[PDB]
Amino acid sequence: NTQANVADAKSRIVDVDFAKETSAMTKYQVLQQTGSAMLAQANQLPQVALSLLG
Amino acid sequence: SIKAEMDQLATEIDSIGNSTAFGNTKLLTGTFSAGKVFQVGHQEGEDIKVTVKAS
Amino acid sequence: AITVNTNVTSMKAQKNLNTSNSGLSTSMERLSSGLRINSAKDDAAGLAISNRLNS
Repeated sequence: NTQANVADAKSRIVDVDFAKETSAMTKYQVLQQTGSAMLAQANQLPQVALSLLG
Repeated sequence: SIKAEMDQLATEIDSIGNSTAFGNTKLLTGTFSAGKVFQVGHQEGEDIKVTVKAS
Repeated sequence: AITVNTNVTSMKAQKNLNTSNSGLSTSMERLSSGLRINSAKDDAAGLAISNRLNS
């Protein structure tokens, strides 16, 4: 009996909850694609200087 | 033994009442007994009143 | 009114370009992170409230 209850206590501390973890993993995937598009588009900001005659 | 169970359940009804808060403002301890005011328009008098009695 | 020493048309045009460039920059960083209140430029009261809600 006591072995089962200690296993309960030990899992709440070191084990992951997939419901919590899966949401976070999908959460950051969107942020990565958002970050890549923003960075690529922000890199060509200085090309405005070429419009004003070199 | 049955009373020892009823007694602890009544303690939490107290505990939720004194804990429920919006960041740092307690909402169930009577500070919203006389409804507070939110303004939803751009001129004076466009207000909404929310009243929460103590529980 | 034909001068070759001052171009006030350019001066007004330069200011408008600076405003449009600054607005574009601030929109990208809000989109790249996902937070409206990045710095204290924005709602001064919002960040204070959010800190207690975060707690």
